[PDB]
Amino acid sequence: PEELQKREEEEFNTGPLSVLTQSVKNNTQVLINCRNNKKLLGRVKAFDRHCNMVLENVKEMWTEVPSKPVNKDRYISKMFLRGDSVIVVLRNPLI
Amino acid sequence: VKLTAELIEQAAQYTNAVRDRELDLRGYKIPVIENLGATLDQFDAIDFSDNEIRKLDGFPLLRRLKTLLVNNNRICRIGEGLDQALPCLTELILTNNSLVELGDLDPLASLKSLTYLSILRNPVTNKKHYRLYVIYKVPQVRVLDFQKVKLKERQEAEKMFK
Amino acid sequence: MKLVRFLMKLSHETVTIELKNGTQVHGTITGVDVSMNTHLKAVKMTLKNREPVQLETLSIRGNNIRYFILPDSLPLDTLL
Amino acid sequence: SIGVPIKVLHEAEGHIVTCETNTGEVYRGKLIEAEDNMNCQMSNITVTYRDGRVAQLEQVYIRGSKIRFLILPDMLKNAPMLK
Amino acid sequence: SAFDLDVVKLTAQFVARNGRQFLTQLMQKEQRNYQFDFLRPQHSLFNYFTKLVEQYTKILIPPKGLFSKLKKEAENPREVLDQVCYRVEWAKFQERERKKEEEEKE
Amino acid sequence: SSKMLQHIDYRMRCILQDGRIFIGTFKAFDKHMNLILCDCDEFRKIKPKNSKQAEREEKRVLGLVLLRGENLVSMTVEGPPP
Amino acid sequence: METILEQQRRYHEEKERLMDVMAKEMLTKKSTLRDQINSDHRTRAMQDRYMEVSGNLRDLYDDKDGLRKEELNAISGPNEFAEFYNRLKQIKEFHRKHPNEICVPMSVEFEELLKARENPSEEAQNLVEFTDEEGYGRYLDLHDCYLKYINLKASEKLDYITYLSIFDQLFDIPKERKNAEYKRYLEMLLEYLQDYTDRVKPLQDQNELFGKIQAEFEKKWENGTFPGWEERAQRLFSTKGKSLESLDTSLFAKNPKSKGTKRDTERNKDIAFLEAQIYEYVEILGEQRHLTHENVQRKQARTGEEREEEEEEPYWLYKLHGLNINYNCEICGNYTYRGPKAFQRHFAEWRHAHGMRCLGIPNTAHFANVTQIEDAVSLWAKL
Amino acid sequence: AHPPELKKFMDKKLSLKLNGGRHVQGILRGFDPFMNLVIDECVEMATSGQQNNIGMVVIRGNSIIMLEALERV
RNA sequence: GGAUUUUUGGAGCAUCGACCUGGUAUUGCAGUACCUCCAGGAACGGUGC
Repeated sequence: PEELQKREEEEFNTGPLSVLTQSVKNNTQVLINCRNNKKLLGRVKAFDRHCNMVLENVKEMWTEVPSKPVNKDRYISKMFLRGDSVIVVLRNPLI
Repeated sequence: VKLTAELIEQAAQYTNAVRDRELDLRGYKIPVIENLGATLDQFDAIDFSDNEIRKLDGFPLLRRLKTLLVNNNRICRIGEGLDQALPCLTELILTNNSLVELGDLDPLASLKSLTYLSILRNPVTNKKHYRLYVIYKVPQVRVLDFQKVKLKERQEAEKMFK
Repeated sequence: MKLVRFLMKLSHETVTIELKNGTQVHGTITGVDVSMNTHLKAVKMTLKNREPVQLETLSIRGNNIRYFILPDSLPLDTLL
Repeated sequence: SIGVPIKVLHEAEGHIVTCETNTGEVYRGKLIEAEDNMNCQMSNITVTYRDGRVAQLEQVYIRGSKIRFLILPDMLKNAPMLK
Repeated sequence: SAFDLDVVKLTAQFVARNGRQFLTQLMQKEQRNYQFDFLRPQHSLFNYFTKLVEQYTKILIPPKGLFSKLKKEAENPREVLDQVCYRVEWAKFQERERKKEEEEKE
Repeated sequence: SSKMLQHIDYRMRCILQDGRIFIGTFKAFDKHMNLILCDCDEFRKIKPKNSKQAEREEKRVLGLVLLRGENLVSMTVEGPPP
Repeated sequence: METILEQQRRYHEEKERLMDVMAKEMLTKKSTLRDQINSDHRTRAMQDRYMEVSGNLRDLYDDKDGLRKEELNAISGPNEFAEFYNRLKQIKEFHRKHPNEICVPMSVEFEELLKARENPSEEAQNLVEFTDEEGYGRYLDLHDCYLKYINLKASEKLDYITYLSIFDQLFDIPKERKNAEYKRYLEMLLEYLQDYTDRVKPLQDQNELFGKIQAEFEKKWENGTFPGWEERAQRLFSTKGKSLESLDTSLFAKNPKSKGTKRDTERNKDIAFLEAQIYEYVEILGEQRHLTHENVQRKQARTGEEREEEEEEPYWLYKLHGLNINYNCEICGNYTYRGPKAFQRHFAEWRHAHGMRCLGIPNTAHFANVTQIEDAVSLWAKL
Repeated sequence: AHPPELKKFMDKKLSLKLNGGRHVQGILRGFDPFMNLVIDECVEMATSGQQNNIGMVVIRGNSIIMLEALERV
């Protein structure tokens, strides 16, 4: 109810996903690692307790060996990602 | 009565005794086989018993088919483009046919994956050196008319018609 | 709030669900459940290093899906 | 409640079934008792060990977490639960 | 009615190659004991057959494809669209004339 | 909704997690994405492992198959109920 | 066969029916853009079929020039016509009428009230050639092209409005280098856009427009189409200026301009042709690009609910009364009755009186419960 | 949360098959609702011919795939 | 609806199935993991490491 929603808001503001709440605070891009070694850089529009994310203007980069592997990347406008494949989420990326 | 997609859709398709998907078309008297592409490659054996097909031709591209039953028919001529339509054919049942010439089995060597053949109850077996010519034509067949091939039969096939 | 309720309110949308084992099915999503089961129609499915086949209907599970790709003309403010 | 494939697997007890493990092992034997969580206890089981080596084990018990598939006999094909 | 239509088409094909109005290949056939009731204007189907020879004379024009080749109808979609627009305008003018005649009758 | 029950008793092919495909008459389902496939046939692709070898698919019929939801990935319709 | 007489008349009748169908389609009013696009596609298909029929009829004139001497001969004739009448003297036991000689092409070139599509164009669909974001020619989809440009530029400092402003230029300085790989995208973004020229106008001649574009590219764009007041003459391939027209004519056959560079007229001719086609498509469809930009601005300026609203657009009564009970009346042609009271009511009716009037028995009260004709005849003969 | 039917396998010498090709044998002394087993006199046999005695082992239910009873049970 | 059995993720060797020769016993009524044994040639294929 309302108390459970307040407890969920407190756990989202003070818990482990608060940096993800930073993606809902200043609309900053976050770096999410996937199980298929595909790093997605982009802000999170909506999140949940199971780390399911809604990303906007995401850039997904990975390493594909054809020799030396190349950094083939793609750009998705809007995307959804399940929390089961999320490995590591970094709030402030380097570049 | 001609064969169409309605007779194939209304036919019974189930599991045969060889643990394969078979559709029964017995008692149809189809003079020509056509429009067989409606099965969507979901069958491995097609029975065509009690039919009036004069020539076994007009077969669409089916890769899942592995057994052909054309027994009790009136097939006098054989088609040539059968290997390009059934690449995974393994069993061929051409019993009770109207094959008279030895050349009618000449496109039958086009199937590379064929191993079982049945040409019983035919006038083409009535001529001399029929099994030797069938062994010399298609060496990939292992069972011809419910009989396994032999090394002496292969030697007699390679020695003859040199 | 859970993200399954936002995905459940989607019908006749041409999305692209990328599965876990290198599979990607692009099609019109016709049904979504609370367990993220996606039932779509007129789908083009491309597996890992394979040719894209076409299916009239498909039913992918929730645990087998890895990521989703929504169209650009899809507001996220009204779905949340 | 109870699932309909779970009820079909519970009705398949007492007959010769064949379960498939996650490592590729196929064990065919008489299913003595089944559980709601796909726990299959089988007697006179024949293991393949994902290499074709069929050995004969007695009173085997495979959990539902590694059970990928379970080949039920065709005699339960006319069950009223499947309709 | 296929045999009567084929006989009418054969009569329209044979009558159109005549060099005169009464010196045709069907006038001598009437005197040659070949019964053809569609030659007289008392039958309604002759009103179709007089159209059919009118089609056969339409197969006798020099732009009909005997000694010339049509280029505007065969290689210009804009000319066909302009002809369709002119036909639609003629149909609208005929409908307006019919409405004016109905208003005058009223 | 009941989208999963609309494709019941039809010839459907379900893709496994290991890459195999089980084609059969899906008679019964549950909340755990289990499947009861009557007269099921499993097809598994084999690697060519050479430069000129082609890719084949070994197909084996099992009959009634009770497939758990942990191995099922996606299911598609292939044929009408016979 | 009468190829000169019957086949040419049949082709002319088919062309006249196609022209009448096109005039009936053009005379009818339109209410929606999708229905108008479907009608234009059906008219383009009918025009292509009429052009194919005219091309087939225009080639049937080789034997006609040899057979005109035999056809024009009035001394010969009716003996061959007598042989044709003897050959047309076949079995007339085929009792079947065929009114579909001219009625079937008339009905094939028409539509139904439930679905406004012709019989050859019954399988055509507007959803198989255009996307939902396009609106059947109302707008152009540029999200994938913007994503490809953002992937090629490798920078996130370019939005959709910046991409539209970069694509709005026709003859200005480019955003990237002409020798880079972005031109490989610029062909592909042209490859849909020229297809939009096939999409937004199916009734226009695409081959004549392509020939005019090729003539403008060969005769004008390759010959200095942009004169100035290095600024006097600019080359699209070499990307370099020229002092005079004589120097440009002398450098047009030069070795670095032919095949001796990475942007010469040998390898980079297709990229320049694709750029010229993209410029012509942007100049021809600038109103559609402005409408797409206005729609993108309206979608960006709206809230969530406004964007969602924009994207969303009895056995007991039959058992108690004695019904469903079979009763046979042999007088009225062995008719059936589903009730005893219904049979008693239909006995004193017009149908039973008409059935009894054929046998000659008068309608009286003595033959009320009479069913068999042999009993009614004896009852009539007894009185 | 129903416990498995491991009452017949209690106090009997069996051999389990863990994930990754591991194999151990011993006497099952108890059972858990999460299929966790306790094995006394447990000997694990790797790919080599040698077998290492463990004494008392506790195996989780998420790794055990099958268990063959070496006794009559 | 997020904590081990289903749904918010462990991501050249061994073995079996075939192909072809020889000799050998069983002639037998049933709803099936596989079925007589020995010797010989193979330039056949599936799974894991």
